[PDB]
Amino acid sequence: YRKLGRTSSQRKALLRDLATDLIVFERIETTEARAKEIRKVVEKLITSGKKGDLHARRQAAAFIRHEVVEVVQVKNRPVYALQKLFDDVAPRYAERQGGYTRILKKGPRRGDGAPMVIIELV
Amino acid sequence: NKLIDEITKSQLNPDVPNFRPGDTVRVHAKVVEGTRERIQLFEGVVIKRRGAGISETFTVRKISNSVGVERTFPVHTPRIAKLEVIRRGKVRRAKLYYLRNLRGKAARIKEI
Amino acid sequence: AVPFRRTSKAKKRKRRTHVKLQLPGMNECSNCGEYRLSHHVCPECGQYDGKDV
Amino acid sequence: TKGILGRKVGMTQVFTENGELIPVTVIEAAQNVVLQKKTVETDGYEAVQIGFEDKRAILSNKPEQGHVAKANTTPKRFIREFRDVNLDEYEIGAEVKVDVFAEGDIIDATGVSKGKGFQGVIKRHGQSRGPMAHGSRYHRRPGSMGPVAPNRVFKNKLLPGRMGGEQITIQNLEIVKVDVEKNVLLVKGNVPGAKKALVQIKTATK
Amino acid sequence: MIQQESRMKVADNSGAREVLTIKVLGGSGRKTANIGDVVVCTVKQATPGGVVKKGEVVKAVIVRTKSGARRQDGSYIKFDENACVIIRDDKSPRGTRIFGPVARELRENNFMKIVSLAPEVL
RNA sequence: UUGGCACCUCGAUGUCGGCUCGUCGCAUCCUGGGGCUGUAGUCGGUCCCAAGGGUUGGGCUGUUCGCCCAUUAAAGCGGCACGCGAGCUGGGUUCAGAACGUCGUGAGACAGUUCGGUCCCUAUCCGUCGCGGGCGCAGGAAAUUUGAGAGGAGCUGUCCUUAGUACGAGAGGACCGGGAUGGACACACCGCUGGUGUACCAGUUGUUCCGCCAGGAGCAUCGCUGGGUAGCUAUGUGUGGCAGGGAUAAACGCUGAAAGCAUCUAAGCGUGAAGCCCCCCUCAAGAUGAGAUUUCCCAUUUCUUCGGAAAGUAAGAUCCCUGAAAGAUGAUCAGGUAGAUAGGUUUGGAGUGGAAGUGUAGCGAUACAUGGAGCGGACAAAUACUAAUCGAUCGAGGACUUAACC
Ligand SMILES: [Mg+2]
Ligand SMILES: [Mg+2]
Ligand SMILES: [Mg+2]
Ligand SMILES: [Mg+2]
Ligand SMILES: [Mg+2]
Ligand SMILES: [Mg+2]
Ligand SMILES: [Mg+2]
Ligand SMILES: [Mg+2]
Ligand SMILES: [Mg+2]
Ligand SMILES: [Mg+2]
Ligand SMILES: [Mg+2]
Ligand SMILES: [Mg+2]
Ligand SMILES: [Mg+2]
Ligand SMILES: [Mg+2]
Ligand SMILES: [Mg+2]
Ligand SMILES: [Mg+2]
Ligand SMILES: [Mg+2]
Ligand SMILES: [Mg+2]
Ligand SMILES: [Mg+2]
Ligand SMILES: [Mg+2]
Ligand SMILES: [Mg+2]
Ligand SMILES: [Mg+2]
Ligand SMILES: [Zn+2]
Repeated sequence: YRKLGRTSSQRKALLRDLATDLIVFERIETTEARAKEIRKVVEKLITSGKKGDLHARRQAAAFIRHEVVEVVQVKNRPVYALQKLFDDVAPRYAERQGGYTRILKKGPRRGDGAPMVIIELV
Repeated sequence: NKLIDEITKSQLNPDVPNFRPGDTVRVHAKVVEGTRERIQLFEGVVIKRRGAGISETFTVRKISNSVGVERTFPVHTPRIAKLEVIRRGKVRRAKLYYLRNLRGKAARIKEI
Repeated sequence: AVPFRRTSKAKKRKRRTHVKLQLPGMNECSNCGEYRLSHHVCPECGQYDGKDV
Repeated sequence: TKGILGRKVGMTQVFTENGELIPVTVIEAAQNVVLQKKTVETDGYEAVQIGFEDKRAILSNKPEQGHVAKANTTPKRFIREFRDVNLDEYEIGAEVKVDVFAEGDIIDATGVSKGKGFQGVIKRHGQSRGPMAHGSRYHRRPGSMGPVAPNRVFKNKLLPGRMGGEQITIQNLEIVKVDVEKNVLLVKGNVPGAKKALVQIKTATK
Repeated sequence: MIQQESRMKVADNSGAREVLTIKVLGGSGRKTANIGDVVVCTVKQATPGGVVKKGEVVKAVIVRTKSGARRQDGSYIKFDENACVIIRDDKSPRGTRIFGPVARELRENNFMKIVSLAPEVL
């Protein structure tokens, strides 16, 4: 597995941040090395989603950030990233056995030449 | 591996009972000295059990004449005539290395 | 620690024989009709070759 | 003097009839085919060229396909020669099964050692560290490059460099078990290489 | 696995209580000694009114170690502490009794006299 | 070595000992071969041949040296800027402080003592160790290779038996050969035993957060503690040195004249070392002397003064992409839908050790059940779900002479 120029806690923070962003926005632009780590971490969260159990919900809730995605309106209740992972995202991969992400190569970034990719669901 | 499992499967001892670390076992070890073959019992608490398949080993610890002695066997050795589980042990971990660092009265394993 | 002699022009030029860039690995598209890096999305079409994104 | 090519599958252990426990390398040698017999008249020395595991067509080229054709066999991943063998034994296109070896037979395993990459003199040449304390600023360094008088460093002043990935021959490994239906040799002890490594098993020169 | 400056409980009647290993015999640059190997050693603690006196230089056979020994059957034996027995020119003990368990490896290195006196031979 | 001389260096050749790394000589310490012996035997002595390998841990001394303890087959002597400080140390020496003894009226001095006392440098070139790119090698390719030449390896103990024999008055006690088993060193590898294992499992403290409870997360060295997979590893495991052949050294001879004898020598044979050359391991055709075998591609097009040039190609290779058994980077090797190359997924496995939720018992801390449960990086197999799409670039058409045969 990749050390991403970070300590163990920083890296675990970075993978939690990127994972949540990928679940919330369904498409993010990041570096190639970051995108090749995320695909593992996000496809495991989507698997827990599809599981759907309380146990599975609590495994995902131990990793996914507590970000409000949107506020829907029923008395307007906010929807958290974790609810969007079990209510919206996972069930749309119910008959797909793995491979919920795809990395498109975009090109190098002006400031540091970093190879940039779009990583997206489906 | 799968081929190494197929090759070693014949060497696996089916008689081997179900023990966990914490169980008091009595190992009936064959002692091959020249041509004569003698049986020597070794009764102690199973301290650890590691490895997969034909490579599985376990370690029995007894206090013999006031000195701790550990005895590691392969689980499937044919030099173990018989393995008797004397008492099941209520322990909370897989390796009882802590049984090395304290003497009597604080090493008596809880019996179920 | 330090250069004993200045490096000559010829010698400096020989050392730089290898300090150079390689041509980019790129080909023309079908849709765009323009150049692109293989295995990248073509931004002229705004997609991955002919496959729409 | 027999020989065969196989892949190192990995290590394990077996109990001898005696009862002793020995460590073993498992060597899978399916699909050995004699490809070419080299003679003193044609090539200048006696050898038999043996091809090992089958390779998908698209992974071979016409030069390869045209050389195995002569032996009426599919292309092969590895092709090695065996010298010091009886060319009368071995026909072009014949299988070479692991039954050429028995139990108790004594072989020499040749293969390439695992790659360590760029290593220093402590690991590569087993040199001594300098002191770690008492004010030392000399730990994992290679020691004096030599005396002053030559105004140069002698060859074979051992220094850091790429470490493994060398051909190695372990001599006098006992074959422990031969299993034809699985095309497997159990060699006592270990042979050079990573798992999946090509290992060349010939009868021991000694 | 006993080297020069290693201390060992003495497992016999011979006054000596603790020895300090001066030399591992049986080879030029031999660093380490295991069960059944002879060492030269000086007596550092001594029972008052014994056969062997403090600060005396004696030969001892190592009869159990924490490093223990590998049998050819695949089995091992380790002990909780390193003990030796003080012997003569001939492999015969100065003491009359041996205490604690002794390793079978003594029965292979021509130390039958000691195995005879051991209460338990493991 | 102690010296003599003052020839290089005072616009610096900047240091004794130790550490690290060795390499060379042989005037040989051990191991091998031999002659003599005050060689009965054992244990020795001495000289000749012999430099292949080997040749130690401590205490005291700053100490080289030495003395001592304990080993060893042995603990060799020298050289290399008293080898090695742009490699290290900084104890000694060698500075400013201070004190003692001593000398000096004194300032001070002493190569008497004592305590304290800044160790700079990013490697250009050659050199050394690794690793690539280029071209060459009379066509272009893909494999398999010969070995000119080079490197590596090269050590040795004890026990039993022969045999209480040979020898000897006894005391004692073999050669030669046979067997077993070690030490040091080397190579490989992780099945075993252990180590590590910062994206594995569990326990646990404080505090903050997730609205609260329950369950979790952050931070505190990875918070700490107990374990631990893959990998990498030694203290772990396997294996090696060997044997053998050829020619020799010293040496012992045979045959043998010069010199009717004798004579190992002049002609001519033989025996004879750990040494030399093979044997064993590795590199190796840039071996420009560019070698060999097998297989593949073929003799295209255009213009050109013949010379040759240009262009699309063949076999084949690459760019690019997925990677690891490979790796600093290149390289190498596995793959690119003619698909298991990676990820995911499913099923396992190691490892941890009994999840959550619910229920039961208990006043409660907790316990038990559901249930070897739940979790499970890197390991195994299956699976085309995701990404290895698409392209492009490079790459032959084979000179002359002669000879034998076409
Ligand atoms: Mg932290
Ligand atoms: Mg590697
Ligand atoms: Mg050291
Ligand atoms: Mg340091
Ligand atoms: Mg010179
Ligand atoms: Mg003058
Ligand atoms: Mg100058
Ligand atoms: Mg000489
Ligand atoms: Mg000293
Ligand atoms: Mg010097
Ligand atoms: Mg110095
Ligand atoms: Mg200098
Ligand atoms: Mg005065
Ligand atoms: Mg001083
Ligand atoms: Mg340079
Ligand atoms: Mg050369
Ligand atoms: Mg291991
Ligand atoms: Mg907390
Ligand atoms: Mg709470
Ligand atoms: Mg803070
Ligand atoms: Mg004569
Ligand atoms: Mg001869
Ligand atoms: Zn396009």
